[PDB]
Amino acid sequence: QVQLKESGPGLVQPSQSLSITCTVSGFSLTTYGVHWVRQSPGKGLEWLGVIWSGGSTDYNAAFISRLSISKDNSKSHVFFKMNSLQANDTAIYYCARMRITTDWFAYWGQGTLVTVSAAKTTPPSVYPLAPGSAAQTNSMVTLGCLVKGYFPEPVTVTWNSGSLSSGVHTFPAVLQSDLYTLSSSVTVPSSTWPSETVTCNVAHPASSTKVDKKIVPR
Amino acid sequence: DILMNQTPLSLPVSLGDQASISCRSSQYIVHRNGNTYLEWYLQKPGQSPKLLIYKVSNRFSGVPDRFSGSGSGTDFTLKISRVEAEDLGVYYCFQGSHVPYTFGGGTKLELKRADAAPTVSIFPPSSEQLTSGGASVVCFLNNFYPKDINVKWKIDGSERQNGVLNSWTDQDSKDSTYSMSSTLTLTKDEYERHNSYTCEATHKTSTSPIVKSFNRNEC
Ligand SMILES: *[C@@H]1O[C@H](CO[C@@H]2O[C@@H](C)[C@@H](O)[C@@H](O)[C@@H]2O)[C@@H](O[C@@H]2O[C@H](CO)[C@@H](O[C@@H]3O[C@H](CO[C@H]4O[C@H](CO)[C@@H](O)[C@H](O)[C@@H]4O)[C@@H](O)[C@H](O)[C@@H]3O)[C@H](O)[C@H]2NC(C)=O)[C@H](O)[C@H]1NC(C)=O
Repeated sequence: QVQLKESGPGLVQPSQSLSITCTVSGFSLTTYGVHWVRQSPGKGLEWLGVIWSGGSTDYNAAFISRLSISKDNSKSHVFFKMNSLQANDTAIYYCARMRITTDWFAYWGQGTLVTVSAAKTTPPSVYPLAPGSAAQTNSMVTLGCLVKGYFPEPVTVTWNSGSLSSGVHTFPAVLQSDLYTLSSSVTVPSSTWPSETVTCNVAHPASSTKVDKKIVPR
Repeated sequence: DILMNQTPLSLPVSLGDQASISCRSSQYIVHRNGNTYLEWYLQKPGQSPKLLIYKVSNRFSGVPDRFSGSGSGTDFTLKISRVEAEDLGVYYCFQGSHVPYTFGGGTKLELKRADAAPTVSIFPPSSEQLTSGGASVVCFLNNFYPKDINVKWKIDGSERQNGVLNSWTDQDSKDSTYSMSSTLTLTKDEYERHNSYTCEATHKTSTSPIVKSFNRNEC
């Protein structure tokens, strides 16, 4: 089958270069061109460039000064290379077959998430979110866990190990200065808290951190 | 560059419904070597975009016949005759006629469900956080529909924007609702200059906002 395997860094320093290698199988680079596309929440999908089968290139005008695509036909390798990355170059990068003519010989690479940052590995601070002293008791009670100031992604959050699955929402991280923050909420029957324990389990494999935080009334 | 305008931005549908997505280019999509390169992609959460339709109307292998592409010039349409679960995701048009090649902004095909009000909960800063000289006030707005929502923070009656960070969840695969967190970060010192902290959610399920607050001096 057609396959596009990508290999490259998950993380790049500000002002350093990004190199991704797309390794192709199922079709020949002498016959087909390969495009490069990136994706960010802000910009949607963004076409960056193409290396045609005859070996000429074309580039998005906004990247011409810092982007080069090249290849090795015999090794089925396409090389994407971009200089001077900054925060707004954070995106998922894809090699892909596009402008297609055929039923069949058309795929996209899996995609390489690239974050551009100088932040060091940093464990999260974990804070419990218990309802305020003067909160109303209502038949369900919602608790939470604030996971603050970590880098890089990801963290995982569970509640009572795997015990509490239902009524959980763990929200996507957002950058706060150079560091990530997220929170997780869990909703249980009022009768059963604080009488039964509720503990959020936070893991940050990058820093080898595991923290349990028991949610106790104020 | 050629702007590709996709509409609608989101398209709520029930299963079984027809669906129609439009794509408009800012200039005529001309042939190259006799081929008019207008493509539609479907992206599902966490996966790469997959090709549905190539060359305007041509159905890529493995794509079922409930999908159809049509149009010419500056006006193109993707139709789904009878929507199934697996069709949900974000659809994109793409033109390969004029360099630089360009994608539409995306149309998110989503599940329709009964409207639901957000369950709002506010949380003062923890004492552990206060010890570190930081103060985060967290608001959860959970299990609402539709997805359009507005959150506003007030501090002793005054609106407050700086130091606010929001995060939205994807549509839930089971109950089809959305959820959101809103977090107001302050210094301890600033947190203690004020008494009343309010989290206001405006949502279509009411003309009045949902208000949740606490007074620092009663905690
Ligand atoms: C994505 O972001 C890049 C990089 O932008 C960075 O973040 C912004 C907020 C600024 O802090 C930049 O300094 C960062 O690089 C954007 O590129 C820049 O766009 C801005 C215009 O909005 C340009 O601003 C100008 O900077 C001039 C300085 O030029 C020279 O001087 C210094 C020497 O110290 C050096 O840093 C620079 O490389 C040059 O040697 C200045 O004369 C002028 O007044 C103005 O401030 C800036 O030149 C660009 N910066 C970089 C690093 O390329 C992209 O535009 C942005 N893209 C999108 C889509 O938003």
